[PDB]
Amino acid sequence: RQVIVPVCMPKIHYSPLKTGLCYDVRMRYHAKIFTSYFEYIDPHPEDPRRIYRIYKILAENGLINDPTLSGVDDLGDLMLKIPVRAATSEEILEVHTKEHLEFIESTEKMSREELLKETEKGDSVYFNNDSYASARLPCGGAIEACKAVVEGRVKNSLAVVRPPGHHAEPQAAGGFCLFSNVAVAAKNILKNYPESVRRIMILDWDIHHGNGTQKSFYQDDQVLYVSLHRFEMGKYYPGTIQGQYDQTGEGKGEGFNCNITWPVGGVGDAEYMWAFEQVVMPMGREFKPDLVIISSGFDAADGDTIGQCHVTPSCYGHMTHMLKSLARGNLCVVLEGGYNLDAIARSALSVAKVLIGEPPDELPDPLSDPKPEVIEMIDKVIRLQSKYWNCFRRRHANSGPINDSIISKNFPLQKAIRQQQQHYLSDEFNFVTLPLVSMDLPDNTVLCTPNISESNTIIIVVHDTSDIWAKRNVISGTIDLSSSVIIDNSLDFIKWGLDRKYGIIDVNIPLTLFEPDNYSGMITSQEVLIYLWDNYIKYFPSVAKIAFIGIGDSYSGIVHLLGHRDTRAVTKTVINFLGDKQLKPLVPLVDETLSEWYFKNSLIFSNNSHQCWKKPRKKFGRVLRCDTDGLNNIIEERFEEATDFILDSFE
Amino acid sequence: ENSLSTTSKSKRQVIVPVCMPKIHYSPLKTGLCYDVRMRYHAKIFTSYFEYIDPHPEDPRRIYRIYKILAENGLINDPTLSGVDDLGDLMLKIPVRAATSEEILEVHTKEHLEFIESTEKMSREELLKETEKGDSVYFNNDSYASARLPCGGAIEACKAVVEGRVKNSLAVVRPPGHHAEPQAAGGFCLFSNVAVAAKNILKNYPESVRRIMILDWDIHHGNGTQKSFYQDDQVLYVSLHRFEMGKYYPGTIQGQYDQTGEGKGEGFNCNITWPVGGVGDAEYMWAFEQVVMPMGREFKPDLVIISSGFDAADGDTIGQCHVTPSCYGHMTHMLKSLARGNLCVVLEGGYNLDAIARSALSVAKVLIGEPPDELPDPLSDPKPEVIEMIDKVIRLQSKYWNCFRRRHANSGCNFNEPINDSIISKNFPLQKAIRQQQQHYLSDEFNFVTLPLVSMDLPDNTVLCTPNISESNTIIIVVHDTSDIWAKRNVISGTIDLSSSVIIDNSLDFIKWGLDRKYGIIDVNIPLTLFEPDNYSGMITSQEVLIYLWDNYIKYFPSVAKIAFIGIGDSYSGIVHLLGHRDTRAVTKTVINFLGDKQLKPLVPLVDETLSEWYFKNSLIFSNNSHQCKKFGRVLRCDTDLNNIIEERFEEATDFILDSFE
Ligand SMILES: [Zn+2]
Ligand SMILES: [Zn+2]
Repeated sequence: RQVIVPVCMPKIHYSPLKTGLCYDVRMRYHAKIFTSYFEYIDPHPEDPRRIYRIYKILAENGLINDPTLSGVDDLGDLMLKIPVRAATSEEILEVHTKEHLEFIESTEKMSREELLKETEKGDSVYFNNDSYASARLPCGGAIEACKAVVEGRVKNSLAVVRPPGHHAEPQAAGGFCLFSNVAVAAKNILKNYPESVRRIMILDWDIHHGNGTQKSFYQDDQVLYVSLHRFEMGKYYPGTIQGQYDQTGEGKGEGFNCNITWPVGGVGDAEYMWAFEQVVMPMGREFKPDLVIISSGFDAADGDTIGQCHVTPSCYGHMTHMLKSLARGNLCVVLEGGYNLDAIARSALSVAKVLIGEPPDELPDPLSDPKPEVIEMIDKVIRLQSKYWNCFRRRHANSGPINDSIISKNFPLQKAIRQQQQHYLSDEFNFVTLPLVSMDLPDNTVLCTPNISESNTIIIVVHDTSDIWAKRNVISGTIDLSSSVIIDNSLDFIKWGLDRKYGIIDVNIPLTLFEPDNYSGMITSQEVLIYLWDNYIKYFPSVAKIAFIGIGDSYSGIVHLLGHRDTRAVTKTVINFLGDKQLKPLVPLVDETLSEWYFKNSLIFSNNSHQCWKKPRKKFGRVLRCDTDGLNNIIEERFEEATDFILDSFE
Repeated sequence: ENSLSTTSKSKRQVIVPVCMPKIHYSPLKTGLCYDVRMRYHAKIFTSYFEYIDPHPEDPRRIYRIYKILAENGLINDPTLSGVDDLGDLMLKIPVRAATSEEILEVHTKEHLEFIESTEKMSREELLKETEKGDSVYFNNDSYASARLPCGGAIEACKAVVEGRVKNSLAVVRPPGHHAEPQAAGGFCLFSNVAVAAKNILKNYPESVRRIMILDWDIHHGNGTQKSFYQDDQVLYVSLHRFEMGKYYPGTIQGQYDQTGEGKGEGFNCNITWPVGGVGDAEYMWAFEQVVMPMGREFKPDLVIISSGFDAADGDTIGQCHVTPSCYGHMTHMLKSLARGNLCVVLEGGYNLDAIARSALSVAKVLIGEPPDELPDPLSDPKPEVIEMIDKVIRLQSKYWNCFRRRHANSGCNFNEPINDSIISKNFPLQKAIRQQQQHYLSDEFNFVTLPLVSMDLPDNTVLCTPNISESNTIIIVVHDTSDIWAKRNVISGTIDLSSSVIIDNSLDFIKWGLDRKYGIIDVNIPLTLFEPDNYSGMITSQEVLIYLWDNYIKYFPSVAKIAFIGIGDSYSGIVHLLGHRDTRAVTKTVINFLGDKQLKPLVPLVDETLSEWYFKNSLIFSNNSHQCKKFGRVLRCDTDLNNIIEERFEEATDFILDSFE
């Protein structure tokens, strides 16, 4: 009965609120006019049916009570309409040149054949008689959304809005894009309110390049322009030089542009997730945007006809949640592109429930293990932004190619590898160096098991040098060279051949320098292979069941033992961990029957992202695609399949 | 006005009927537990009336932050008791006792009867178990109201796994992160978090099997660390100070390298801060480093949130400056990582005000909001934080897939026991450098080693010249691991050996000293060698410097004119030893190529003309993209580091030979 508080009003800031949308029944009208029949077997590259499917997949999934799938003013208690009207033109010429807009103003009064001319002249464009308000209304809607965004009239806004804008360059467009929507929006919110709107991040992953949006703020500092697109400089549309990684901005805008390109289609989730969490979040702190305008486009998802990717809806909903986090609910998610109607619905169904306020779902594939163009793509981007920004300086030992002539005095980098190998394989497994003299190689490099003569079953392993893993430090620059580990990739099959007590011969090959294919290493592999079989092994009478095991390089010397010598009177099946190296096919020389025998009992293992697989001959002879990348990965991993295969080939 | 004006003069037929919508997070509201019966049990005071200071475990801290949430309109009840009716935005949790079958799953029975005995012990024995069982307060009423912290720790969670609440909290006293079966400590009566976290899986192993545990109370959750130590189902994360024993608890089990034990390995992740005073920068760094990718790679079914704001911006024991907006952002970004399978539990925060604003921010994130953004976005952590997090995501590739191939780790694998054995196929390359330069300088110039006998390292680490005793003039070239330059194969962390140019820049000073025919101790710093793993090569390299100077160098017959070439961070202990020992009559000079390394803090011990004698005796050269009186003639150079080594090598040897005239 002693009182400390009364009944009082609860005090929050976000979520009593409703999700604003941008949708129109008149945006469907700008369409392509009948010229060819190939356009039917084309995916209708900007089809107008990208809207309503998404507007189906949210309304019939419970998020909108609607009996009509059109406009009734009772929108429930989670969705807002944004009323878009016919806009004016000075907002458009914040970006555009004026006679670009007079070219668009003409199209209200042009006849048909003149648009067939100007679609022959426009760089993959399309027009219609009904394109005048469809040029203006996405831009005026992009302003009318963003005004509700940065004040916080909506808690979040999203635009299921066609046509796209990101190919509408100021002089003359090209790329199906009438006027730029987001660039007009981002100019006019800075120049209507530089009190609320102080800095804008524009991000895009519509996988055609935003050349209509880049040059609008290529000079500007207040827009951090992050773009994500396939480059493919002439082939895929468009390949500008504005899409390239060197475009860090201009003048005051230097560092306020960030291009991310994609060299191949068919990529997945943690490509975008891992790339997103590397670049998008720290500079999305340090840049301090108020609003990030978020540019979707369905040329890039799972099931797209052109992008052909593997990217889940869930990946999109997780980046929806973290850019909900990165802004303060200053969210304008906009849509640009799309070919398919089936990528769009699963992705919109994931993302719009995040923008109601649910967390996104757990990952259907949490293991993309992303494709290595994404891994080596963003590194030079971090180099130029670390030339401009604090948020990747010293976080990756960055600090904001200079000499090539110090080569003649150098720590020779391969001697103590094979000396160290020689000492532990000389004590633990006690390898006789049996030297192949009257040749050229260092001495302790051919290490055999003793009594190799009476040892019938001989396992030979030739390899390169050891693999060298390293740690590079993070505080200042260079590579922490102690924590370089020396991956001796030959130990386990040596332990298998001494587990079964075979004649083990190991040959290391010193590599060739600065060279794509390790060619003189292949030359001395033919010298080794021809010298061993033409000097001592026919003069071993007590011999059967030989297998050759090549790691990495120099397969063509053992190919030269097959196609140039009858070594298969004693040997049975050759093993190659090729991996990333170039294909060494067996040339058909005496016949193609020994190549057919090669095609029946041999093993070659190569990578996923190696030369092929983007079918081949029988003279390659059962080369096996591997998705666990590295020589070390298949040497530890398919130990067991190797010792089942060659003991299938033996007794 | 317009053109189209579509004619729909019809009864437009209904597509989807009257239905309840498919939303599946937040139609319901956050649960809150509160009872006055936790506000009872206290301490017995002896010397003076010690109600001047509130104790860090206190009956009013719950009512403090409960009053902070009473300020913000959430509670209609005037009494501020535990009742259910509050408005429409939260919901209250009831509490039954933890029964002895619910708490004796983990606990010894002696613990339960001992609490039941100190329920009725005498006041002298309340002081005796206060002094005997360390750091646990006692008073003559325990078991009638100690049943309820663990009891609510059970019974809040069954609303979560049923789906009667999105996610919730547990404001609770006493804590539970320093309590074991056989013992306790740390103001803990029972472990409220282990008897929060077992019971959901034991009473329901039909919806939840794997649980992740957050802990950022900067006292390490030590009693619960052993409670799930072999439990492979339960992944655990704790963030805490280490201090080598001195912060509480301060053990070897509060160390970053405890991955787990038995089958529970890879389910235990510790984070040690080597120095406090951290802010939002290191938490939003580390929170996106390890938590998010393995939290997507693992995907638990429930997350227990051990919450402690003893490192908050305003709190005194954790001494740190982490603002409430950081706590709100770490609240906000873990909704996505599970489905929302979250429950906060109160663990730490002993200033009355930092826990108030911090839990005020966590409350108005998880009642449905994003937090306020970070007020310093050019935030810039301590570099040793990122160094220790590099050593965190070092050994992650021996288990986890998300931390290899993206963070350049897939070539190595640390399930290889990293040694010159065969089961290691990974071999340390600083021994290959030193075996190569050992073999190389012995077939070149017959070069010998030292032992570090009585020093905890391996033997072939450090070298010297043959007959250093009659070497009357001694150069000491001090070096860290050298510097190679290649393309960055950034999938694996392996390199291309063909594109890689290693300079042994110190060897040029060695051969230049062979144009002087003078003595050399080739001192090497591998950066800790990673094998004792608790290790800082700074201080142990200073122990080597003590070991050389105070065991060998002064006691030499013709000793004179001693030169000292430290290289970068391997000049830092020369800041120590020259600071700590008087060498000034026998030193002619002391050389540094810093480059882009940091400056090293001057620690003098013998006289204050060390800085001026060292200012005479030093040529120090630093890099140009480095952009950099008592640190002794630090010359920034022009042409680059190895261009300024060929630019300033002549400068250094000309200063040495003009010290020789
Ligand atoms: Zn587009
Ligand atoms: Zn604490």
